[PDB]
Amino acid sequence: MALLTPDDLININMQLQKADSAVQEVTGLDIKGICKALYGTFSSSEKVGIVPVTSGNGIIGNFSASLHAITQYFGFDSFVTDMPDVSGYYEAVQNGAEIILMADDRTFLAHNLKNGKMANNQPCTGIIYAEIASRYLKADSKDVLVVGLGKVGFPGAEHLVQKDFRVYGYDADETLLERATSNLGIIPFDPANPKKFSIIFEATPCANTIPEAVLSENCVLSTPGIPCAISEELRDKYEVQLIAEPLGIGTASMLYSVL
Ligand SMILES: NC(=O)C1=CN([C@@H]2O[C@H](COP(=O)(O)OP(=O)(O)OC[C@H]3O[C@@H](n4cnc5c(N)ncnc54)[C@H](O)[C@@H]3O)[C@@H](O)[C@H]2O)C=CC1
Ligand SMILES: NCCC[C@@H](N)C(=O)NCCCC[C@H](N)C(=O)O
Ligand SMILES: [Mg+2]
Ligand code: NA
Repeated sequence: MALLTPDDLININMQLQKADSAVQEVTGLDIKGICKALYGTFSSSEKVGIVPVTSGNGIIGNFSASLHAITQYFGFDSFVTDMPDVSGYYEAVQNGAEIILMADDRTFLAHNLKNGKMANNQPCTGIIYAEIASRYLKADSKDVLVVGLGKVGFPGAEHLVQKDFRVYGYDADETLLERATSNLGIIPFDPANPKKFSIIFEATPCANTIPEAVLSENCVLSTPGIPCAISEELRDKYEVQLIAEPLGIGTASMLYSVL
């Protein structure tokens, strides 16, 4: 279970600002602009109730506080309930929450009580990070490499295929790889004979998943994964334009997806 740790969420504002500027530099739009382009929707400072959950491994330090800052950053009227779990859910609804935002170890959801729409963090994160990669201004071809085809990677790959991109996929689990290639029609990437990419989407909980033989100078690496798919040196060597942020972007995707 590759879950957030409290230290991933240290000064979430500075992380989200730098990611926002990176998205601006890469796509020409900010995270808000991406969300608008994706869902055709906009914020109206909605009231979102953040409910801490003690289920499974329990409350993660900085989690509900980071969600508060993220929602505030995107101009939402958010609050964290005093009580957790069902008691916290009750408090949220009582205090006039329009969107409930809550997570256990397997599901992080956003539920708009007004319109009945509900978002899952995994597909929402996959779609937005793939969307950002796809909107790279300085891309010469529609070739996109996807590494990691799990709960985040598969929806992201699907989104790229549906946008008529040439999608190359790899996953260390070949069951998931062969199940992805048949269901999506993606070209199975072979690391034995690689090619260079200008657009790369990685959704893996591991480091060093993107080899040097895959990189081209100024390429885009869009990755929600923790830690970093590429080494510090390989990032400098190829001046890789990096889109990586622990919570805010995927949360923005969830919120705008239910508006
Ligand atoms: N930054 C954000 O906003 C968010 C980040 N995440 C992170 O994204 C990552 C992926 O999440 P999920 O897709 O739910 O996990 P998952 O386990 O469903 O998918 C990960 C996939 O990557 C594959 N993989 C692992 N190591 C690999 C390697 N060395 N080479 C190729 N493939 C490899 C696995 O076989 C698996 O299919 C996790 O690290 C998670 O913490 C998740 C949600 C939001
Ligand atoms: N990466 C974006 C966050 C989704 C997921 N990767 C995760 O860490 N889920 C665990 C969250 C558990 C929250 C906890 N129950 C709390 O309320 O603090
Ligand atoms: Mg994110
Ligand atoms: Na990774």
